[PDB]
Amino acid sequence: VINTFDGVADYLQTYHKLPDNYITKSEAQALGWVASKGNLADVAPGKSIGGDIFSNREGKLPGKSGRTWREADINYTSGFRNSDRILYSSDWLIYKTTDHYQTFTKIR
Ligand SMILES: [Zn+2]
Repeated sequence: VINTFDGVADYLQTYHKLPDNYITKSEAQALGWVASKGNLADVAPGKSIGGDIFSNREGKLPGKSGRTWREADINYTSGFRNSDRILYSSDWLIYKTTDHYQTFTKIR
């Protein structure tokens, strides 16, 4: 499983896709994920949520015409989701948050 900041960041910039252990929120819900029960690891063993579009409403991440942002969960194994996320753009800038999207720092 590749689910660390460095592992995922380097996989994205190389393969231009998330590794195989990621599924989107819609895919997890269809499989039986119920957020309030913390059951992802029971219904989709070895999977983490990732690949959804991140709005960037607050404008915290750098914006540019034609740039889209997406997110993925980092460090997840089981239980409720944590506060760690990787943020990646369509042009391969990579940011991290460990505080539920309040602050970001560049890592690639
Ligand atoms: Zn490619």
